[PDB]
Amino acid sequence: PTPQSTFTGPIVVDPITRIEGHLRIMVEVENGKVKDAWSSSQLFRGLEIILKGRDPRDAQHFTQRACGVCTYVHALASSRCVDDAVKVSIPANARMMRNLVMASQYLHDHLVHFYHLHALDWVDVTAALKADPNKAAKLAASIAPARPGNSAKALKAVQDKLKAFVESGQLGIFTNAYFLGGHKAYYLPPEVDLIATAHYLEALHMQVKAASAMAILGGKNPHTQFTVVGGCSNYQGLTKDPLANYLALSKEVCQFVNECYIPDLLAVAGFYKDWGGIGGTSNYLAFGEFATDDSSPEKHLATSQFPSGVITGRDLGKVDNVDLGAIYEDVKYSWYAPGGDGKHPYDGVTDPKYTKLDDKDHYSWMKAPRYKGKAMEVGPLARTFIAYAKGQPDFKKVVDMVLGKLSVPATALHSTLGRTAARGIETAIVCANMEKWIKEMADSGAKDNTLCAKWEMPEESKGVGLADAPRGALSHWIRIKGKKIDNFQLVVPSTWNLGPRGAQGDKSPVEEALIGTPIADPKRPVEILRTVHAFDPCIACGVH
Amino acid sequence: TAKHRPSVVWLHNAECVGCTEAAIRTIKPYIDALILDTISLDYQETIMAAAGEAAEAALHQALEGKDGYYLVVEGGLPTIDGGQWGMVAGHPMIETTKKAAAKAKGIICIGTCSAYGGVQKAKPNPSQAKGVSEALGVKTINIPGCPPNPINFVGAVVHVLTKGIPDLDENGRPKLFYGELVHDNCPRLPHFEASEFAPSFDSEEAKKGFCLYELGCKGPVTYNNCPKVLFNQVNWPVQAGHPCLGCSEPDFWDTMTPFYEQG
Ligand code: SF4
Ligand code: SF4
Ligand code: FCO
Ligand code: F3S
Ligand SMILES: [Mg+2]
Ligand code: NI
Repeated sequence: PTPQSTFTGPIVVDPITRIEGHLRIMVEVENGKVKDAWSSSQLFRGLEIILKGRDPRDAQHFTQRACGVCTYVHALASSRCVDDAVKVSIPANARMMRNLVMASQYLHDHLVHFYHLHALDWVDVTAALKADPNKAAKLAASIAPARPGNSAKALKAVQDKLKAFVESGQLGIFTNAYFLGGHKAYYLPPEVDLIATAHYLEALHMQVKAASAMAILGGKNPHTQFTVVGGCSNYQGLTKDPLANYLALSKEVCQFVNECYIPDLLAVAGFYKDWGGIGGTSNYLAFGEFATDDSSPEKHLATSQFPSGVITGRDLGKVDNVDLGAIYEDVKYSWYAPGGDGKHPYDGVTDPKYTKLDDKDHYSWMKAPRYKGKAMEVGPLARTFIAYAKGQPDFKKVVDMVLGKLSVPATALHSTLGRTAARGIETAIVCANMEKWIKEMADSGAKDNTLCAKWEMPEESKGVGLADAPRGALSHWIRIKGKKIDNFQLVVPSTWNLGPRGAQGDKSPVEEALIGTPIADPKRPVEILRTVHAFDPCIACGVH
Repeated sequence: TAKHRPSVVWLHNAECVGCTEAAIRTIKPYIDALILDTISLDYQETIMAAAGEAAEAALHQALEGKDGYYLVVEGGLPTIDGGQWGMVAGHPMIETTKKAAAKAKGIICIGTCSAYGGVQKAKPNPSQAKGVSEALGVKTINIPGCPPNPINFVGAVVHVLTKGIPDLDENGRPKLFYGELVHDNCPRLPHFEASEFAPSFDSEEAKKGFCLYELGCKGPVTYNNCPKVLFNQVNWPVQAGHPCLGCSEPDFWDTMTPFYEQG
């Protein structure tokens, strides 16, 4: 019985914490259910304006600072972008290295999302103090793989640390938590809370390793520095000792994925099965990632091992090809000047114009990207449905398993619970592919170390860079004129998922997903957080 | 017992969360140990449990703490239209940051954005972004770089809690971390001295790890500790064959661009 109050009226949550960037969410609620929703991004920076007239080689360095959480992916999309504009085909080794860095990014980003941003919506940290750590060890010994981190002794030591922390009276990041004093919408047993909390702390250490792995190829993290026009700069990344360290670190990260992330995810999902009926949307888009052929955008779309595709109306029998000319951005409900609706990104316009807070006619710094007039959800759930629908063997196996462990139908995936599970699903798949991808580059690198191709700056040209970033379909679009940036437009996964209504008044993915959200407690509306967080929002990515 | 831990308020303004991310890569100590045993991190939008009014209230409790607090700012301040282009809780970021700064024991600017204005202040600066010290008119301890090494940031935090404000350069950077040129500690220095430069990234010279000065490297005019301490215990840009961008210098977006040139 999903808890739900009788509350009628507005709720505003601002800031939305545990996301990247600055989001205000407004809902109308009736009899304890969300009946309308607005996604209101509260910061503008204007990178696209900043880039006008600059060196196209410089773009990757500006755009990477769209975001520090999905670090890399913007530098990668810019490089693909400019590579496309100059018409250079990057060397095999460069494709491999760029793709492996993206893989390391998925691992790091997803692990931190589940534990450090998402989990506090489902896990009551204080209730962990009520567990018997012996009973919790027994519980962990009976669900998850055997590990010393899961022993009574380790769980007790976590409990003791947390205890002295709460008894200190300085709750720090837990101050005013929605779970303090219990909450109807939090269902977990104290033992589950304790296990998940132990893993939250472990994850804080494990993500350092994930970032180290990533840095071996990326040069540093956050904000990598190894991509150049025509390929990559990191010859050392092709060598044996660094690659063996990269593998070793990657396997430790993946052991923690398989040992802690997935089992915690599945326990959470098991207790909150009702969330498989909340927060669903209908259309899914992906440009794909991990391609065997990145010589062009077309080749990227065709040979992405996490396939590209478009699903409309939850129809898993008709995956359409991505039509890049069909993408456009509206601004009708955004803080931009009149007359900018319907713009393909090659013709994109970024002419900011603020009005006032909670102006229903203009309420976000995000543009509204649309695909033939339809809003599109992007990200792990989109990737998962598209891959599953095309019979991608890893996705089919893992998804069908998750479905089998949870005892729910594939249609239960069109939901916040689904969205959350998808994220972990593709994490286990990236993990299963790491050793193969690393061997491929180690072997290729040792035969020949070519890593960047020659290229020439054209007087005039356009190019597009595609990537499927941790949050979804990312595209960067350049017009070069006079060998300089004439226009540079970012269309980012969070723009797709979290932007405002389009020119037709049509709700974006998150706004639709929020409709019918139950609110057990209007003072502490965690359910709003559950669904918004499920999209893994990044407003800095979204608005740039 | 119950040893009281110093209150830290962390604000996010016009930023990319890269500084927060960098901070949590600390291993001396790890971030868990730091917030359990060393400080009381009392507001931090990226990871705090509370949201909305609950979050706002936790901020205002931290600000009114009997014991005072230190202020950590990540990100520049957009000042156009009364600062309404950057808001939290329905308040301009300039206004909240101003209010938190008035009573801070100290202000630490984490990253180039907060310190000096950063990526949003780059021409033509549509949001009229400023750095903290400029926007507020107060002295800040600057921990720049885009983002800074967690060793620099945590070191500064620990240093200010246990010894005091550390010696600062002309740009407000602790001389402990920013006293030396990237270039002076670069393993490729002997290549530079012998005028052995890679002319492109595909060249055999690049393969042989020649100096990257001719490919825009700003090591010679950048103050940071990168080649000495590395990032993530493993690497730094030039080791990865890429010129320094000069990302710890004020306004580097405009002073160090074009990045692949020296002109
Ligand atoms: S200094 Fe760099 S990493 Fe830090 S907030 Fe600014 S753009 Fe992001
Ligand atoms: S690569 Fe850069 S920091 Fe190193 S010696 Fe050459 S110019 Fe200096
Ligand atoms: N992943 C990611 Fe960041 C967002 N939204 C980008 O691109
Ligand atoms: S770009 Fe920045 S991180 Fe270090 S190497 Fe140069 S100062
Ligand atoms: Mg854009
Ligand atoms: Ni992001």
